[PDB]
Formats: sequence, structure tokens, C-alpha cells
Amino acid sequence: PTVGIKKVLLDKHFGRVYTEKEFDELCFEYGLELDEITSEKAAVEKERGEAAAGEDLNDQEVYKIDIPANRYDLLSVEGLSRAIRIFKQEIESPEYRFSDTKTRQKIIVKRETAQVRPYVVGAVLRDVSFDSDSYASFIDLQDKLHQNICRKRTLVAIGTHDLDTIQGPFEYRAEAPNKIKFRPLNQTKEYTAEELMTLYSTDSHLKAYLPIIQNHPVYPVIYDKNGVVCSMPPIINGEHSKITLKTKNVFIEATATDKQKAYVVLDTIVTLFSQYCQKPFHVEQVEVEYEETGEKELYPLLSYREMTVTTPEINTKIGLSLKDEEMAILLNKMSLKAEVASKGVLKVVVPPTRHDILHACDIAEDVGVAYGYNNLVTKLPESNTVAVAFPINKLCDNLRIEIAAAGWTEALNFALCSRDDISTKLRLPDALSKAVHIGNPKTLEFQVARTSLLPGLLKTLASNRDMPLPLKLFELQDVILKDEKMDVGARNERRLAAVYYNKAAGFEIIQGFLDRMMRMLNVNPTKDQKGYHIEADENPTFFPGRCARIIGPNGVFLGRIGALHPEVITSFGLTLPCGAVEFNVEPFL
Amino acid sequence: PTVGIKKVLLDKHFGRVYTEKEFDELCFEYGLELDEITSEKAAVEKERGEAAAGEDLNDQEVYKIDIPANRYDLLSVEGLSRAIRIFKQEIESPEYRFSDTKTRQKIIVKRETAQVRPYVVGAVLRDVSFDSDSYASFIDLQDKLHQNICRKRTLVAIGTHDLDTIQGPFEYRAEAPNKIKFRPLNQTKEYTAEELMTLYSTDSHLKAYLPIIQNHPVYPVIYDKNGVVCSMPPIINGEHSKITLKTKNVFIEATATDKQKAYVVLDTIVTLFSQYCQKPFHVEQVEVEYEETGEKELYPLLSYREMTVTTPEINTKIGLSLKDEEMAILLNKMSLKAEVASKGVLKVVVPPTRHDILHACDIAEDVGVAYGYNNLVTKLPESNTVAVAFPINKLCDNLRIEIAAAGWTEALNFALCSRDDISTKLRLPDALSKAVHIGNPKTLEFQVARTSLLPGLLKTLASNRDMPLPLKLFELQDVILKDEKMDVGARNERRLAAVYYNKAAGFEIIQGFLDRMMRMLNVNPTKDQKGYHIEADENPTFFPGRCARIIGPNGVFLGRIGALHPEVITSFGLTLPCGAVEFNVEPFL
Amino acid sequence: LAKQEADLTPEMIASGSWKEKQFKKYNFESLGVVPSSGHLHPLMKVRSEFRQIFFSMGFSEMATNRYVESSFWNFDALFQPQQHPARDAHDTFFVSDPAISVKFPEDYLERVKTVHSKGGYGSAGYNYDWKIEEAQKNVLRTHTTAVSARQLYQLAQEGFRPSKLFSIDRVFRNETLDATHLAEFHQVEGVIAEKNLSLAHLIGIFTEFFKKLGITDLRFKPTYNPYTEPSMEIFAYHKGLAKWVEIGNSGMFRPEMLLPMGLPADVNVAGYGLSLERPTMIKYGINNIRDLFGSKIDLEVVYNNPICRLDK
Amino acid sequence: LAKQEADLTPEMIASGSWKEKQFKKYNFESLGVVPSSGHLHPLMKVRSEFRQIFFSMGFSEMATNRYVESSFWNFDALFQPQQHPARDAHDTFFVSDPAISVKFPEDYLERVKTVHSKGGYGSAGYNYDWKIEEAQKNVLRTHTTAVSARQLYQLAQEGFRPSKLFSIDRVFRNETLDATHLAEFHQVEGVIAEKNLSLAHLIGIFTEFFKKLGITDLRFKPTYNPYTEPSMEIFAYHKGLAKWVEIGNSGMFRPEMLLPMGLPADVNVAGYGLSLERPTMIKYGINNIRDLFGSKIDLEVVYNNPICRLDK
Ligand SMILES: [Mg+2]
Ligand SMILES: [Mg+2]
Repeated sequence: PTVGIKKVLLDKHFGRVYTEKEFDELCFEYGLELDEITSEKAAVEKERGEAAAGEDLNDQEVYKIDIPANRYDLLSVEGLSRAIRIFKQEIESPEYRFSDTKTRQKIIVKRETAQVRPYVVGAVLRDVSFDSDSYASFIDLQDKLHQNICRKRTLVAIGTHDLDTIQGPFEYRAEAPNKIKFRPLNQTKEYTAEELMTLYSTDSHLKAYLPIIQNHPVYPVIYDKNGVVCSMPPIINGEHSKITLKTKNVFIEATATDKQKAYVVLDTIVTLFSQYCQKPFHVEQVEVEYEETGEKELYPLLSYREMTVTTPEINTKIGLSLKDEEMAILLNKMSLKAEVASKGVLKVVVPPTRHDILHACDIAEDVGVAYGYNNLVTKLPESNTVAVAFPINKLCDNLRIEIAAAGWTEALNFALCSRDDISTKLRLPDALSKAVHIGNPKTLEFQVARTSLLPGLLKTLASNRDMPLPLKLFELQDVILKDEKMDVGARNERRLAAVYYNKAAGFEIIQGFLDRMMRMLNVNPTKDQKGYHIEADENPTFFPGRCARIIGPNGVFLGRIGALHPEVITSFGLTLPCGAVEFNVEPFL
Repeated sequence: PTVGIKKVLLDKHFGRVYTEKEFDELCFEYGLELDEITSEKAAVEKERGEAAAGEDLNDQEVYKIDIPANRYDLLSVEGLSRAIRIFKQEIESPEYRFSDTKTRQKIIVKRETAQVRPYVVGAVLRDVSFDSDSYASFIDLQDKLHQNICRKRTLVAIGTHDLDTIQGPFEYRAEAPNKIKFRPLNQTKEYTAEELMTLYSTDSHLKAYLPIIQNHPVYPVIYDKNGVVCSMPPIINGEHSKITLKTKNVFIEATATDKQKAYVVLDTIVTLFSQYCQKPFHVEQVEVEYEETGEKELYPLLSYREMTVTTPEINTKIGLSLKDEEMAILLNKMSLKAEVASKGVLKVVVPPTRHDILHACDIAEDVGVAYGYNNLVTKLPESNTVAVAFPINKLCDNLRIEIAAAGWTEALNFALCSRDDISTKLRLPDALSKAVHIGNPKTLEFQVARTSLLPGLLKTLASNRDMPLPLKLFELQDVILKDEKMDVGARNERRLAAVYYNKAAGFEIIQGFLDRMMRMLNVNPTKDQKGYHIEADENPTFFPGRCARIIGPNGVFLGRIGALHPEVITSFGLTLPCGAVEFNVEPFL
Repeated sequence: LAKQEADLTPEMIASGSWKEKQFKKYNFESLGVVPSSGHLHPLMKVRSEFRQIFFSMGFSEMATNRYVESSFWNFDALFQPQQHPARDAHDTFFVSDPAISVKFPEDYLERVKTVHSKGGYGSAGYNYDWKIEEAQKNVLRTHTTAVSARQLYQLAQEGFRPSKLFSIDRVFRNETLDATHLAEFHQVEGVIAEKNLSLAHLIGIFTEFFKKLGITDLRFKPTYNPYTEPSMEIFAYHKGLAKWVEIGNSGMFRPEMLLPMGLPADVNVAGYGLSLERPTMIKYGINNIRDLFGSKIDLEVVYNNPICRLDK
Repeated sequence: LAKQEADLTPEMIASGSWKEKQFKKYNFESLGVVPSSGHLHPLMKVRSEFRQIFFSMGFSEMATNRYVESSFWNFDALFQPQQHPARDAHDTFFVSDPAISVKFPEDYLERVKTVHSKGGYGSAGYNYDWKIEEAQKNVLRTHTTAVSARQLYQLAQEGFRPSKLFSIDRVFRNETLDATHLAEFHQVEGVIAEKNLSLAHLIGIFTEFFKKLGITDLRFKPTYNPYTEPSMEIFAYHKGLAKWVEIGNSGMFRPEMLLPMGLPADVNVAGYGLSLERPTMIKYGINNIRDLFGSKIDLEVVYNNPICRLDK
């Protein structure tokens, strides 16, 4: 539910002026939420659209506050301010009692009423002191209750009357539609039930409530002693019993088919507005007797419910170590009167304003809210339950899936090779100065460890030369390089290499592969030190005029790309042009 | 190490004839492995190749048995049979002692020998009873020891001589190469050291042992009292001291640079062949004194090593609940004499035949082998530590990766649709009899739940109609069908659907997609009830003459494939031919 | 110009004529030919990443191919009274054909009816008349908690053992045509059941889960949920707007929907959950959700979609 | 024939002229056009499946990009004496340039030297003269246990906590040109370290691991391994040859290579391992390994490769 409250009214009830930030923090602490701030002038101005501007109402701000769906006492400023001020330990929690009265009102229920609306309850508020704001709040509370818990007035209906304008023991009849006739509220001439239905058929506000009892053979009605129709629930009240600002006594009644929700609604209404009485927090009872059964009941109930919880269970469920007295004091901040009986056992008394406490777990949530959910010491799971991957392997796997999606076949080669493959066939005479040499090979093929992935791809192309063109192989693996700063003098660098073998091996075909690989790594082609680019370069292993150097983010050299030299092609047995690319993938980590 | 043993010799030593299966099971129980079976006739026949057939040797079978690398007493039939028979509780474990002798042999070590081969040990076997087989076994044991633990004779070298053909206190000199001259084994005339090196330079068997001491300024040599060169280790022995079948006393010596391996080799040799003595398991000691230091030692050691283990540690490491006496009896089967001292503490005595027991864990492995590794009660991990996936989701993910690799784009649509989409636009008037209907929709779009995935793909094609051709979208998701046998009356079926939209939408293009999808699921296109096939069919939603029904394994209907009807195309706003396929993927699970 | 082809012909490679003719200068400021590739869906990639995270933390997947569900498992089994705004027909789809389901476990249904209409197990109930005809109706599921209830009942029947489960699937809610929300959305949920479970353990579990998502500092706010008590809502700081934003929720199920199943009194079942579209929209920078889900999807977003480096 | 095209032209769809002309009969016994697709490598697929299994069981990956390794970590740290056939130069590659590594943790190296040359911690040692110049040399690693030793030492230095680790990478062995084996092969290994670990726990762990591979019944045979004691070898029944076949191995590390690191006396470290080529060859039906690994790979095998349904 959403409640709109004037800012000045909030200041009056709280007792101090809150800024927006303070009120937002207070809402975050308790569980509410400040939806919007809009002056009532602006609220009317933009309620139906900013074009329909209405500035005839108050210019004071109004806060829209969201209320938990199971909280009923927070539907008006009277209950909201009381709850918050008790939470901050400003005021003492009120106590609700019954006022002694030698003359009680009486309601007599007829048998036929068992056909449509069989249940009715009532209460009386005495010596009221309503003013301009309290009356509007009183109407708004009834509107909210009818819209949320009463289920659009289908289950429970509420009526309020002036106790002085009517007199006598009330009767709850179910006469025929043609047997009832009276003057409706805000109407001049009298009408009967059928005339009333015809009149309200074309209405808008009361249109939806008609089908509730429209088809029943009889209609509910309430009469006083002197044959005056007090109300015809759940449609409208009587004009003769209208309540205004001059009223000093209010009679509240509820007609329902569900007995429990009537209790809840009556208790909420009678507790929220019992402070305005000349004797604060005091109500007098009403007796209701059923003619069919002859039983008698008294209302309202004002039920204080006693529960018995155990401290160890609460601590285990929440994850705390609070003692008995600490938990009792903590619960005392949530409108609950908690008392310690013995060790580990706690007796709690829930007041009538809290009708959402069914099990002990509700009390546990109360003790967790009072303590604060941000003061709980967490306990992480053990290390041998969570599995952490090696980041470069995860990135390589995800990238390899996309490489396969692009249409490139994966290959696999040996780590060891000969000196001629990485030095002479690649036209790099100095390449041997960076490689790792093997002392005791058993063949003339395992002399050095590879420094580039190109020879493996070229030899694999040579083996499968007879397959239909084009051949598009790739491989991302480690290479071994000599580094003096390392512990052992060498290190492994993860590199991705790819080739494109066909009768035409234009630079564009492999440049597009490079661009797609960069796109999948979320790096844009920009020259502003945040993206990658390429520029001309000279290298013996690439054909002149078709070699480029790849510069990544922060001006970091990444690798090379271009068409291979004809001598490099012929040194591996191939006979067709091939494009190649190879670059490091560790900077992207 | 691999040991070849005659089958008849195995029968003689074990005491009973084992079949191949019984011997293989016995090897599997203890840890050995029967590599191959080949008669010595056939062994010579196919040793250098079946062309070089040699049938001049014994026709009896020979077993090739693999021995653990850390087991030294299992290198000959004498130790292997003893160990196995003790394991099966046939014979009692032997005890090794020293034989009293009033006259001990003596070796005097010269100072210069500290330059090349500074260590020497020795022992004497008395009253030997060698026969044809024991002599060959004796030679083979020395060959194996020189090939495995002695490191190709680089560290330790073994020599055997006849004790009667030579006499006097032996001396270990390091004279100059030109100062030594004698007659080599299997030679007629005498030679000096330089002449010997020149003669054996072109040899094959003794060629590799020359560089051991070739470059040293002096050569080791052993002399008797009467200036006779007994041997020149580690090259060859002396002809005058050759040992044959008529010998009754053997003198064994070991020259080494590593002192521990000499102990191990001497103990192994002296324990394996001490049964053939006239007094079984009895050896006499030899004294060795170093002239440079003046210290004296006695050999061999025959070291019994005492260890102290704790039962709870063994039980925890293995995972058993054995008592003290049970563990002692179990260890008694592994040639180890175990005795209980107090509760939880066990005293073990390792014999000289076991030189691989360094830590208590070796004893633990012994107690685990004696008990048996197949009699251990396993303890599975807890259920909340192992994560099990839902099989259809895993299959769908793996298949979707390949679908992406094929070049098809994934889409996503809503589960709810209108009646017109699945009934009238698809030219299926009766399709509404199988769908699920929704009672209270807020719009004319959520009337029924979808029964086919085609409308979603067609509408997605309609939205993106302006993108360049061809468009190849796919989707594998659930559809809702009405089924009376279910708990609630409806069920979800996982289906894969795909479309191909272009100016030409031949049946072949989508048939190839179907074939590739079948290939990735490992189902061949065969008509023999184990593969899939297609056959002609008639369906309103597919164009006549271009519709087919898919039959999977075991004659199970899977789905449909073909070109869509022009009316179905026009009912979704499309204007170009489209091919489609849709089939269930639950049978493949 | 000269014979300045962009490439060398195979004849030139064979005959070695590449050193006598010039070649054309190449513009290195341009871009190459875009390869024709197959693409995945961003929501599916995020779902796969979530599945991998759940597997790495030790959670077993559940079966969620049960779109149509009876009102007994969807509402009544979760202790939602029949006459409350939670079970309204305004936001729930109702199935007309087929309309009812008849076969239920009789003993469990009787216990559920007893706890709803009279109370028990240390509870008070609602003392209203529970009607079987209301539970007979079939609806499209509004949340995945029904599958969790089924799994918990099955586990309780065949003996209890600690368990960790998760589910990621579609749920349906009845909404009018607008832009704030759609009628269907994917909901990610994880459930942990074991003995003497506490709220601190749950806090640690989802703290680790979100740390694998690249989120470090978290705050908690009380909230209300019909079938969980205590319940809370998780907030994380956002620098793009410089404010705290809600990211997910959690809570522990009520004893009134566990004891009738048959679970031991010492077992606490906790759970947490979130959506799937919000993290995807934040990560990939997507404003309108309809450009990603439905028949109005924009394929250019799908084509130019990077890999899911959610830890970045 | 007639206008019997295999397809309808867009003009026919627009004008509705498809109902006046015949169409050509289609041969349903043939096959369609093979799409041009990208492919993965079968060994890589098997590796990914193994990684997923290890993650699902709760194992953390280690760093194994350390092909070149000093002889100290490869041999000496694992308690392999310098004068034994294990450390032979006949089956181990040796690096000549660079030849030596100089920087080692001095205290740990001193303890290793003491245990090798004199013994201790309830052991006997080999009482031989340990030489630093032998440990200086660099070799290509012959197994992945060196990385495990590094990780265990690092864990012991910074305080102990139970751990589960795994590694899948290449190892090198010096072999002549033949067909039985290659010089390089991928080795899968898993290590479990915790307090009071027993052999039965290890048996259960790899029983579960192999049950996820489709293997149910197992048998055990004693074996020998230099750095593990007790050790065993795992056999499974094969119906293609109707015989028991070795499938992997396991064992628990010796205390003589753990106590010098600094691990507590109550911690037992176990491990198990296998290869990668043998299960792949069995599953996909591959005879010659050189058709799958190296420069002689046959691409037709790669193209027609199904997905890895290893549970099948
Ligand atoms: Mg509450
Ligand atoms: Mg042993």
C-alpha cells in the first residue's frame, strides 16, 4: 500500500523537522521506502497530467510512502509516527483498555441475514475531537482498508454513524428489496432498493459494488428503534446519520462473511484512532446476539496474545550470541512486551496492533530487525568447497568457442622442433639467440623448444595439402622464451596464431579475423590510447609491403600479421599463398 | 627388471605345477606381471626375428616376469619362489647367521687406490653344490645387478673366484699400467694393461666399460700372495681363478666408489645363494683393513633393522580397524618378524633381504598388500559436494555450441501466443484440440500456450526483414502439449527448430543442417533400425512434394522438415521462400 | 599502375618473379572483410555463466520443465491463504482447458488443509474454511518455488540428507501492455537445505556468489515476502548514478510449509534469488528490454556481442 | 519437364501462381549440402570435459606454464636420490642453454640436502653425498608433480588449510622414434590435502570420478612408484577384448617429501592420475595416435567428430 502524507503533518506528529536525507535513512532502517515527493498543489497539477494543472490545493509537500503488505497499523500517520517513535525510543508504547459504561449499545441479528451477510461486529468511540486533518485521515484509513484487506468490500464492509442522531437497540434485517425505502447519502428524495440499483447502475464509484448482492433474493439492512434506515450495507449509509466535524460520538460497525478479517479490521480502526478520545486509548464494548442461535458476543476483542519462545532457537536461526536480557530489551523496541521466565525461555505478549505474528519466526525477524541486518558477522564457506579457475585458461576457452564459431579449425603440434625450422626457414638468423637448447636429443628433430607457432601450422598444412581449399587452421598455445629476470631463465607465453591458405590470401581476409577477435575481447578500433591499431613494419618473415605491427591498449606491442614471404612458403613444401597472424593474449587478461 | 625363468624350473622350485591362469592370478595378487610365455627354443627362434630360427636350445617354456624396481631379492628364481611361498604360508621364513671359522681371508688396501676405486668388500661361500641350472642363475643374477643397481658397473663391480686355486692374504693395489701383466680370461697369451686396452678397444661387450678408468694415471688391481693377478676390476677376471661346476668354495668381492650400494649388492648375492651351501643359510666373514687409516671392518653385514611403529597411525593412513595381533600376523606374511610390545606400539624387525624399508609408510604398504586392496570398504564423498547436472540441459548446451559453429544465429521468443498464430496461420484447423487455453488474458495476444516454435521464428524474421540475406535463425526450447496421462494434464517437450530465409530455400540446404545435427549426435544414416531416415509425407503447413517425416532409431517419429506453404509465408508478412525444420530431441537423451 | 596486385599469384611463388615488379600500397587505416559467423544469445551466455558458477559452488540442477502447475503446489503448499491479495486473479494467469487436476498425495493434502484451516505445529493459522475446489485449478506458475517445494517433499519422503539446488527458468505474471515489465521473465534461484543453518551462512554464501560477479560491498534492508521469514533485500553501490540499487533478495522458508512435508525439526532451508535481465542490461548497456527479448529483437545487438567476462 | 523448379520464386509467392504449374519430384534417399563449419580438437574437448568434472567435484586449477624446471623441484624435492635409475639421463631431456639456476630458498634446500644425505624425521635416507651442482641443472619436466610440490610448499609457508587441486598439461619424456609412445603427452592429475586423510577416502574420490566417466566396476593391483607409498594401479573390465585393462593410478606421497616443506604431522596428501590420449582413443575409436597429435594429423577425423558424450 502507498500512503500520501503532508510534510507539515509529518513534522507535527514526529515532533521535529526531518530533511529528505534523514527521512530516507530512517525509512531504510525500518523497512519503508520514500517513493516520491510532490506538493499537493503539484500533486493535483500532475496527477492527471501536467496539462491538467490544479493549484487550488495545498502547496505543502506530500510524501508517498510504501507500506509492507502485512502491516495494517502503518496505513495512517497516527500509527506510522507511533511505531517509528517507539522504534527510536522517544515515547512509551501505549496500552489499550476498555472503558466502563453502564449502558451498552445492542445489535439483534435476524435469521434471514444468514443467507447473504451472516456476520456483524461493532464498537463505539466516545468524546471524539476530530479536526480538519484527523477527519481526512479517518476517511483515508477506511479507504485503504476497503481496498486491501476487505478485498474490494466483497468480504468486509465498514460503516460509521453519529451516535446522537440515532437511538435505540439496532436490528440487522434482510427484508425484501421492495420493503425498504429511505433517503440516500447526498440525495434529496427517497428511493427504494430497486430504484437505488437503477440510479447507481450508471454510476462509477458505486457501480462495482452492486453485483455483490444484486442477484440475492433479499438485501441486508440496518434499522434503529424508530424505523429509520441507518445503512444498507455494503452500498451506502443513511443521510440522517451522516458524520461531520461537529460529531462527538462515533458508532463503527462491520458487516462480513469472513469472521477473522472483521476482527482484524475492527481492531486496527479502533486502536489507530483511540488517541483522539477525551480519555486516550479507551473504548467501550458492544453486544451482538444472534436470534437463530441465542448466543451473545462482545466486541471489540483487543486481543493480547501470549507466546513462548526459546533463546537458543532464535540465536541458531539468526546467527547471534545474544543473552536473555539483551534479547528482551531488543524486542521491547518493536512494540512487543517481552519478559524472561527462566534460562533459555522467553515469554512474549503481542499487542492488538500486531496481527501478523503467527509463529515464533516472526518474533525472530523482529529480533533481527531491532539488532540490525548490517551488524551480523558473516561466516564464509570453506575454501575446499569453492572452485576457482585459472583466468587465462577460462579466457582462452571462451575465446576458442568464438574462434570455432567464426569458421576456423583447431590443430595441435609438438613443443619441440629443430633449429632449422625456427631460424633458417623463417629467415631469422638471430632467432637462435632467444631460444632454449636441448643437450641430449635422440634424433635430429628435438634440438630446441619452439619460439613461434607458425612452423607447426605450416607443416600441418603441408601434410593435408590434398584436402579441398580453403584451409583455415588456428592454434592458441604456449611458447618458450629466454628471460634473464626469471627464476630459471625461461618463461612460457600464451599466443594465438592463425593461418589462411588458399589460391588468394589477401591481407583483408586475415585482417577481418583480427578485427573480429578484437571485437570479441571488447576493444574498439580507436587511436586514443584505449583501443588497438596497426601500422607499417618491416620483418624478414613477412613479405615487404604486407607486414604490420599490432599496437594494443596503452601502446603495448602485441604481435604481427600479414602475408608470408615466398621463401618461407617454399621452405615447408607449400605452393600456394598463405596469410598468417600471431599475437600475445596475456595483456587482454 | 624382466626375468626369464624356465617353466620346469618354476615347477621344481614351487613344488606344484601351475597353469597359466593360476600363475597369472598369483602374479596379480602379489604385484608381479607375466609379460610373455615363449619356449627357449622359440625364444631363440624369434629373439632376433622369426627368420633367424634357432631350435638348438630347450623346448621348455620360459616365462618373462616383471619385477618391481626397488625389489632386489626377486631377481632370481631362488628369491622369487621363497617370497611367494612365504606369502602363501607354505614354508617358514629362513634365518641368516654367520659361520664360525678360525681362519678368515684378508684384504689389504693400498693408499693409491683412493684415487680411483677406494672401497672394497668381500664374502666367502663355503661347500657349494652348484649344478647346471644354479650356475646359470648365479651368472644371471650378477648380470641383472650390474645392469640395474650398479649403474652399468660405473659404481659397483662384482667378482667371483675359486678359493682353492688361489691362496694368501689378498692385496688391492693401484700400480701403473705398464707394471701389470697377466693372462686374461678366455685368452692364450699374456697381456699388459695397455695391450689389454688396445685388444678390447674393438670389442663390443667390454667396450663400454673401458672409459671408466681409461684416463686415470693408475689402474686398480688385485694380487694374491704369490704375485698372481687375480682380477683387474672393473674389466675382467683372471683365467687362473676361473670358477666352474667343479668348484666347491667361492670368494665374492665387490669394488666400488659408493659404499652403501656395495653393502646392498653383497647382501643380496650372499642371501639369495646361501641355500646351496652344505650348511644352509650360513656365511663366513672377511676382514678388510685400509693401510692409509689403519681401520678394520668385517663383511658382509647381514643387517637386521629394528623399527617402532604405531597401530593408530597405520589404521588412519590405510583406513582399517585391525587390532594389534591381527596386524602382527598380517605382517608375518611379508617376511617381516613383527612383535607387539604394548598397546598401540609395534616393534618390527626387517631382514637383510628387504633393503627398501626406510620409513614406517613402507610397513604400511606391506600391511595393505597382505590384507588385500580389494577388501577395503570405500567411503564415498557427501552428496552436497558433487554437483550433478540435468542431462537434457547438458546435451542441449553441447549441441548449441555446435549449432553456433555451423553458422546459425540464436533467437528467443515468448511462450504465450494467440489462437490464430498456431491454428489458422499454420493451416491446422484441428491444432486447437491439443493446445492449452488461458482463461483471463488482459490482451488479445495471450490466449493459448505455444505448441510449435515456427511462429516465433517467422515473426522474428518479419521484424528484421531489412537485414542482409541470408538469415539463419534457430531455437531449441520447450513447447506445451496436452496429455491426459500426466498429473496435471499437460507436459513440456523440448524441441529444436530452425529456419533458412533467402531468395532460394532449396530442400538441400536444410537437409544438410539435419544431417550435420544427426552426425553431431553420433547417429549414422542407415535403414537398419539403428540409424535415421526420412520418407515422403503430406502436411498442410508444408508445401506438397517438399514435406518429409523424420524416423529415428527404433522407428520413432521425430519431427518434420521442408519448405513452407506460400499461404503460411504470407500470413506472417514475409515475401521470400523459407525452409524450416523442427524435431524432438528427447529420444536422443 | 604496375602489376601491383594485392597478393602474389602462385605462378610468381613458383617461378620466383616477385622481385622484378612493384606492389600496391595498402591502406592500414581501413578495416578488413567481416567473417560470416554464427552467434549466441546474450541471455543464454549469462545463463551459462550462472550455471557454471552454481556448479563450481556445488549446486545440483533441478527439473523445471513444468510450466503448467496446479494451485496446490504453487500457492497452498507455500502457506499462502486462499483469501489474501497474494493469490489474486489480477496478476495470475488461469488455465481454462484443462481446468482441474485430480490426483494429489492424500495425506500431505490433508495435513496442508489442517494447517491452513485450524493451525498447528506451534502456529495459529487463519481459521478460515479451506476449499479443495480452489486448489484444483491449474495456473501458469508465477515463480519457481513450486519446483523447490516438490523437490523438498520428495527429499523428505525418501530420507533427509543435506542438499544444494538451483534453478533458472521462465516465470509468468499477468501484466498489461507497458514498458516497465513483461509478462514473462527468467528467475534465478538457489536453495540450501541442511541442519542448524543460520542467516549468517546464507549471507556468506551469496556474498561469495556476488563476489564472483564483480560486486564487493553490500547492504541489507528488511522486506516482506509471504513464504519466507526472516527476509531481506540486497543493495549494492552504483557509480554510474552514484546511489544504492537493489540487486536481489533472500530469506528462509517458514516452518509452516516444511513440517507438513515431513522434514526434521532441526533442518533449516534457506534460499536466495534474483532476475536475469537486469544484470545483462547493466553489463551490455541495454536500455529497452524489448530489443533483446521477444519478436521485436534487434539482430545488430546480437551480432556485435562480446563474450561474457562478468568478472571484469 | 515443366517449370518444375526445386523452389518457388518470390514472384510466384507474391502473385499466387504456384497452383497452376507442376514441381519436380525430390529424391529423399540422397543427402543435402554440407555446411561450412568450424571445428574443435577432440583432445581439447576431452580436456574441457575433465575440467568441468573437476570443477563440479570442487577442485581448484593450478598454474602449469612452467615447462622448463630445475632438477631440484623435479627430482630432489620429491625424494628421488641422485644415483638411482629414476633420475637417469637416458629418458630425461637436459637443457644446455640456459644450463643452471642459482636462486633457491636456502633453508628448504638445506633441509632437503640433510634428509637426502643423512636422513631424519623417522627415516633412514641413503647416506650418500648430496651435490648441489647436480640440482643446479635445468630439465624439461617429466611429470606435473613438480608444480604440485611448489604449490604444497607455498601453502605450507603461508599457513595450512584443506585443499583440492588438479592439473592437465603436457609432460616430456626422452624416447626414440617408434609407434608405442611419443615424446610428449598430456597428464591429468588430482591432489587432495587434508587432515587424517585415508586411502579409503581416495578410493571413494576416484570411484566417483570414474563413475562420471561411465566406468562402474574397478579392481586394484599393488605397484611401485618412487614418491608415493602406498601405491596402487586401477583396472577396469573391457568387453571389446573381454579382459581387465589398466586405466590409471593413485597413491599417497611419502612423509620424506612433506615434512621438510613444513606441513603439519597430521596432514596426509593423496593424489591420483591418468593420461588423456587413451580414453580419447577408446571413445572415438582411434588406432594410430599420430593421426590425432602432431604435424601428421588427419583433418578428416577432426571434421567428422561428434560431441563428447563421455557419460554415454
Ligand atoms: Mg514480520
Ligand atoms: Mg614398498
